[PDB]
Amino acid sequence: TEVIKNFKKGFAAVVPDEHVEALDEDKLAKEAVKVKKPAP
Amino acid sequence: ATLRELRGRIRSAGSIKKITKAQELIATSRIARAQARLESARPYAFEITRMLTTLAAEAALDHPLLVERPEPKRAGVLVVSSDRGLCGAYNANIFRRSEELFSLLREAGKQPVLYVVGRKAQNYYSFRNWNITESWMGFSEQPTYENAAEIASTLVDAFLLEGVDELHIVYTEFKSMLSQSAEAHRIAPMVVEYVEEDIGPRTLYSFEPDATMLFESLLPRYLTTRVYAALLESAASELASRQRAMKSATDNADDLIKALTLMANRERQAQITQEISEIVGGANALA
Amino acid sequence: YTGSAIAQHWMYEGKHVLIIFDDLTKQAEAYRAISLLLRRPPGREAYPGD
Amino acid sequence: ILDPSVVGDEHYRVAQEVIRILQRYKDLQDIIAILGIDELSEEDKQLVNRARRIERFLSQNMMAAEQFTGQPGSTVPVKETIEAFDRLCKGDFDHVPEQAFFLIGGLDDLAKKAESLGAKL
Amino acid sequence: ILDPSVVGDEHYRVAQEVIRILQRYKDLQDIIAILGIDELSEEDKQLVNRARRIERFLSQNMMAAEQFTGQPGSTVPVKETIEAFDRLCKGDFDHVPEQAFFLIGGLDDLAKKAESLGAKL
Repeated sequence: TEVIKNFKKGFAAVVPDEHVEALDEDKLAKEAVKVKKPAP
Repeated sequence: ATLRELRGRIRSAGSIKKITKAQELIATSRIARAQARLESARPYAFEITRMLTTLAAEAALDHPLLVERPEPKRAGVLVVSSDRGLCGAYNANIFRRSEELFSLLREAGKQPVLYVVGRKAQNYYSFRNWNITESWMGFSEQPTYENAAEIASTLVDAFLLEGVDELHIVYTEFKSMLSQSAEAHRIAPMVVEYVEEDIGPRTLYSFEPDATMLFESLLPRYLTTRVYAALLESAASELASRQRAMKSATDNADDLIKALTLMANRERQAQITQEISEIVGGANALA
Repeated sequence: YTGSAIAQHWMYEGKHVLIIFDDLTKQAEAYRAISLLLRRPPGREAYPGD
Repeated sequence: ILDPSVVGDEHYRVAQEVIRILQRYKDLQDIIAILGIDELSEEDKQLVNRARRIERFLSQNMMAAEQFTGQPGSTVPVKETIEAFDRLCKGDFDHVPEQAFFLIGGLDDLAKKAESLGAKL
Repeated sequence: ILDPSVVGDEHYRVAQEVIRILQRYKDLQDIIAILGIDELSEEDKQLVNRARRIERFLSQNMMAAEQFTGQPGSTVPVKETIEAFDRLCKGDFDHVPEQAFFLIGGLDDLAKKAESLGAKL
């Protein structure tokens, strides 16, 4: 038992890329405060 | 021993078929209830939207939740998923849209920060070694406005600060009961678009105490009612997806019952013929 | 076999023939009948070996 | 002769890994037939994707099949086969669609078909 | 002689309840294997836990099997058996793990092995 336990200390026991292309920025819906005052 | 085996398989497939048909009908009832909830929550959202635009008409648009922060370094994405898992490609479509969003964010120097709603998102993201900032579970089928308030409070507190430059939500939009589409929305910072004039000689609104304080006190309520509407649409979409997936599973179990019954009858006939062959072979060996 | 003989006569004379066997399953069943009546030991599905 | 002392260590290891993945896929086939792939674990989903791609990449356009389809044959050396299937069972192609592994030769044919299908290796 | 007129009313009632629980479990096993246990009711999950504990408590370390498990045998009187399975079917040990029911004798052995796994009853 002690030989095993003293060996165990000497024993030497990342997000995958998924290669998914980027979403179209035109598809990212934007919550907007629709001001009805013209000052662009 | 294959005949007992085939009869047992037929029995098990019949049990599965019954269970999945029951689940499909339950999902029909529950999608009715979820559509009820959605259309009952619509009016307050409409009214707060029109009150917010009335306020913004005469406000100082400088609120942090309304300004585009220069040099965006992080982005907080809230992915809305389900708890129960008898739906179809519902969570799969959610995760595909969230991966597309993460790629769009990495293509702009922004490190995505991950908040999740549901256990399936937790599974998908812990298997992929993501570090989830905060999770929410137990209300993906009957979400209450308190859950939306809590989620949106956490998100806006992460925005105004460890800190993010914008907030996105990946959730399923429900429409027409035959198409539920995973969608990425950017909920903060809100884009200011000056649509029209609409009213020129219009009776001016009185604000109490003032327009700017009301606007900055109403904006987070608008964000949280948006998150509430998102949770409701996601619940309805999940129930629709579960109905569809359970109908598909029932049809698959029925076709499997048919194939197993054909095989069982085939081997039954084969066993009778082989037994007769042995009996008549012995009887001929004796003659 | 009668049909194929009538057709082979034309084939071996330069003609082109088309033969249709409405059902060979029924020929197989009739041959299995004839075999079992001759007390020949059956095989798979009680069909003869040949 | 599928023996480490005949074909080598890498040949035998890649073959055993392919067989293990396909056996796990066959074990899951029942659930997959009734409920689909969406109900499995994430590990099992990854393994089923790898197994579908592997069972399609074992297919090949044979020299004698040119009379049926019109596409010529393909020869793949054994070292290239071992390398390709090592990359498959390691997960280096899990992004390429299920098709484009269908009826091809080595890795160059895979690259050509994936780039014709909008993918890369 | 499994008759209320021979073995008594409580013996017969406990035996019939055990048989009913095990039959319901055998009926649910296929659903649990395909769709998962979380798809059942709460009544059915309760019954499934009880049925697994019951089917493990019917096993026993026999005297003639010491040669196969190294463990000495046990003997349990019929009244202790009746009362133990009554408590199981009622649900008095639904907090003890599935082990500690496996290859033991009476209720004292159950307590010993349950505490050996960090639990009480």
